[PDB]
Amino acid sequence: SLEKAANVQWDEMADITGSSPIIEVKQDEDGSFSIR
Amino acid sequence: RIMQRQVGVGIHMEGVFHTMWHVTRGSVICHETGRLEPSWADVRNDMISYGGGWRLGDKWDKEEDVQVLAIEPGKNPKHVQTKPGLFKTLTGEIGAVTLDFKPGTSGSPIIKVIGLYGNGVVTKSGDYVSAITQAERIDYEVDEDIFRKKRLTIMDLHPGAGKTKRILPSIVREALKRRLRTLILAPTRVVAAEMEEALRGLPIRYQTPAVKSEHTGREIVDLMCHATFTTRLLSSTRVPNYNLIVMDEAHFTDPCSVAARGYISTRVEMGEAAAIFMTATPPGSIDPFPQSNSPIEDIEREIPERSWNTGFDWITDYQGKTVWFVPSIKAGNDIANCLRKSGKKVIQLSRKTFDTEYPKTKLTDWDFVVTTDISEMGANFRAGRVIDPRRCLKPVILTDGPERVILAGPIPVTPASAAQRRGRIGRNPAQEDDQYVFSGDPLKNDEDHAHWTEAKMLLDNIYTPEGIIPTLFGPEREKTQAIDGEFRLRGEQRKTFVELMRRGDLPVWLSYKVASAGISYKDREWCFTGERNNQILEENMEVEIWTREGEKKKLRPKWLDARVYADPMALKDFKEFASGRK
Repeated sequence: SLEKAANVQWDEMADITGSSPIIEVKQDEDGSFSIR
Repeated sequence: RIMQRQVGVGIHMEGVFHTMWHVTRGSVICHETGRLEPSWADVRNDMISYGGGWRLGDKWDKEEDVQVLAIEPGKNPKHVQTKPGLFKTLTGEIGAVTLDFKPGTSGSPIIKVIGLYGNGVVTKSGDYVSAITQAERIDYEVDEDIFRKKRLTIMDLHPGAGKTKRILPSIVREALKRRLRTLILAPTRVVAAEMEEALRGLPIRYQTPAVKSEHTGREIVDLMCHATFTTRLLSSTRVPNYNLIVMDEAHFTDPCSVAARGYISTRVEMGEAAAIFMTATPPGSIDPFPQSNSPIEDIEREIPERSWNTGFDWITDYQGKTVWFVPSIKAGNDIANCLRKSGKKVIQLSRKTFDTEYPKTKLTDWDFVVTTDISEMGANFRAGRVIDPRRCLKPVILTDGPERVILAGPIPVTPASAAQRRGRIGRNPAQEDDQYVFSGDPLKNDEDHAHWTEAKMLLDNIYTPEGIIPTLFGPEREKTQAIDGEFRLRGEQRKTFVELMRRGDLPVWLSYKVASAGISYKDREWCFTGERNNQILEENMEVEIWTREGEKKKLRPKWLDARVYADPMALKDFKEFASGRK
């Protein structure tokens, strides 16, 4: 494993994209996810 | 973080490691620093934590626009921003950030960190959405001043709470800071070896039972087995007055360990020492299904006691490694052979073959392990299933008529025993939960066990500043109404008794009988002057022994302990003893 090169910071310059779809899901014991 | 042969990025917070599950699946990675190690894993939340438990807490506000700190393979870490939606699980509601990156960017921090980006869904109708998956933060830390005299401290340490890797070395370090004559008592040498490895760097001296006492002014810490500690109390007045005694696996019912507990407890009451008894099953607990590190699947179904023909397909259909607890070595042989007939390769374990076979269970890749009660104490495995009929053999002293020690069984185990056999799994996080397959229920009453009496035989033969009488441990002294010091031997008989156990490899009871009979150690006449019913059989034939003289006599001991002919090795040693060889 290499260096994360990571910081716990906030960049307000960061792009604000993405949708907010209300999604209905059943969980899996494996960790995956279901539909309806 | 990248692994090549980046599939996932991790986060190191509060000293511990936090990452997704499907990116690593539980594999250890070494940095320039010390190598990592898994600790906790929830597949349902797809989370994993190395070197410690989850250490960051919930903070999704269901209204605040959170953001992901992306880390993509091939280039720099980018930063975004999102107004997350609702992921409506039937049980509860969890935040959902609609986002997408190239495969291997899972474990990106969210904004402190409130989630781990990675696990998501792909609607064929629309785009791919991700879930703000994070578990509830949860512990064990630095211990207090339990080093104060006249104070016994019991630690209910369950596997694997870092008892050996974290806690014990921390206690030792603090003990050395306070300049204490620390004593460390491990049940077996293999455990002691795991300690001296875990105590690497620290001044730790492992003690051999070949040495009656060893002392140095450049004060170190004495690490020895329970039996070593007891025999040194029986063989030397030069016993150090330790002010801190730490007994690991203090639930041990072996006479040496019980006697050690009684002595240590006595030294505590005197106010010359502080005690620490570490065990997952303290003498005041009866739960055979204790809470473990990783989830355990408890399955009750009947289990083969002998060789089986057909029916039990569930045994062999299992593909992982398996640990199986048998009452005796012979029953174990029967099971092992029936297992090898089916293709599986089995490693067999017992009390006097452990140091020979246990290292194989690490190096060798095996399908099954058949074991007696010896694995209940500090025996770690990398298996995933424990098969436990909860049956065992118990030494019992019959007083009806002539006194003799028999092996009653296969009698159901004790609750602590069942908890320990079960405790062999449920610590290593795998994708499939560990299965504790068992049969029947344990029995609380074990106060007809010979080891309690043997423990007192050892206890009131220990030289002590008199002063007082070395009595048994508190929670265990009610398991025998034998009067204190009624097994006291004086002078020559005491030396003969210790020699009979140490150089004769004979059980405490039998040794006490021969010693208190005024019999010299080299005298072997008592092995042939017994009742016709005291005749010993070896594979359905009467044993005939060629003595030291060169004479041939039928093996018929004056006192009969079933533990000298219960096993081919045990009988072999006992026949070597009767022939005056050792």
